[PDB]
Amino acid sequence: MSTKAIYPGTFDPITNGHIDIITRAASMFDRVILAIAASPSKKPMFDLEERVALATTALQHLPNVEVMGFSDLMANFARAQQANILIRGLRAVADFEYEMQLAHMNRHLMPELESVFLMPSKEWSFISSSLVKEVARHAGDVTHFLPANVHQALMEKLK
Amino acid sequence: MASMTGGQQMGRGSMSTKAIYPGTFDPITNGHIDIITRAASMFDRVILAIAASPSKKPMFDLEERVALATTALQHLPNVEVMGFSDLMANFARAQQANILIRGLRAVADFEYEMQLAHMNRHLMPELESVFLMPSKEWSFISSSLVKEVARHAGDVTHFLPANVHQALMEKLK
Repeated sequence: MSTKAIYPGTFDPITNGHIDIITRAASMFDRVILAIAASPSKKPMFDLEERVALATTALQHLPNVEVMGFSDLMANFARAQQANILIRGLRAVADFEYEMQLAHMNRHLMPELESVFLMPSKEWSFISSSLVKEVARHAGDVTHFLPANVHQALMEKLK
Repeated sequence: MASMTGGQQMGRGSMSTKAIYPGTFDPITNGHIDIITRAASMFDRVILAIAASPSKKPMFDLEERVALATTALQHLPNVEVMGFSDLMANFARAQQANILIRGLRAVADFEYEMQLAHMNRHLMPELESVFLMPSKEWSFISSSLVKEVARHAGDVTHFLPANVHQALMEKLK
């Protein structure tokens, strides 16, 4: 019957690469929550409210997607939301190791939650939030990597 | 609204899913059974696609591979087992599949996996590759390793379903 997936992240801010991942996931699962980490250990450029607002606008056109902040154990959030799937984008070899480690822990914490991995499109295969910010901080053109609403929000933050 | 549109795959909610999980499965292990059990839990239908003519000559022929797997997975109602002798993207297309299951064991594989996924996007845009990590229990096993342990009389009963374990013992006298 139903599939409900969580796509967790800091999304600081959401990029076209994230948008690609969640568009693909929302085509394969009945519902998807974009789960935005409230309190990441490194303080974000955008607070949770901004991160959530930006992502909501960017994903508004996807009918079975909902954007939410969260501040607890992912196992507890997924359990609270009755999710049975966890989506991760998988850009780098470095990230794979870490994600396999969290997956195993998540299996221990919540056996009924299956973790699922998608590779990024070749177009978005080298972009991250961090990189786009760095480029944009020194006036590089990043219009290709962000939706308009996010782009304007980033420009404002750097002025 | 059929007389206006047949419908697109993207941006319109959830769609019927049919996945293929290709491999040589020579023979199918508990690791393989775990991957397909997981995928079968999240997708409507799953086809275990067994490669007819792998580059390295397999210990079990296609017929044996297909029979063992069919038995091992018969308790999963939405799974079927087929041989195939094509590109995995062509088989997917023939089979009207939209999902490609890949197990992701090792870091050494990841680059290769990404590259094959880019090739498959190029060959069949509508086919989505989906990656599952193996359970910690099966993380270090492979058909090849189980065969080589078994050849020299190591105990591999933990790693295989019973039908396969028996077939394997027969192959090794």
